Amino acid sequence: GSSGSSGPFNSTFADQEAELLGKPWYAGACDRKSAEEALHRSNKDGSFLIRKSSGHDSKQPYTLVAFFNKRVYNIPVRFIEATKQYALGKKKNGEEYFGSVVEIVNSHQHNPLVLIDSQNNTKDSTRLKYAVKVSSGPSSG
Repeated sequence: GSSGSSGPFNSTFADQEAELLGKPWYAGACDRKSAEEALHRSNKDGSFLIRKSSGHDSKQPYTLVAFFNKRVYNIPVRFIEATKQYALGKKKNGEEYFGSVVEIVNSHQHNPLVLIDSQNNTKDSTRLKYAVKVSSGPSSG
């Protein structure tokens, strides 16, 4: 947007990717559907996986997907450039401000992440315990 612009001129997020590639939870640029599948197949309330947002995204760099008892919750991981921090879901009257995406997982690992499904009002949090990363494979087709 204001800072971002055509060309690699501004490649802030990229740097973060370096510390994301390889992670057993980093779904990468894998199809959204696949992300859910890999989760539904797990069947272990607590699994998670970060899936890179659409191409040329700023406000929404990545998105966290915490799998629950036969359920899938994909919360948007907005990035407050103002302070270069990260947050979960839309803005709130005192949302949590992290330094990076990895932190959201590290801190969560121990701290519970309330899953307030706007649609299904069900207060049920869970501390990241499992890491299910989706993968298509080398064979394209």
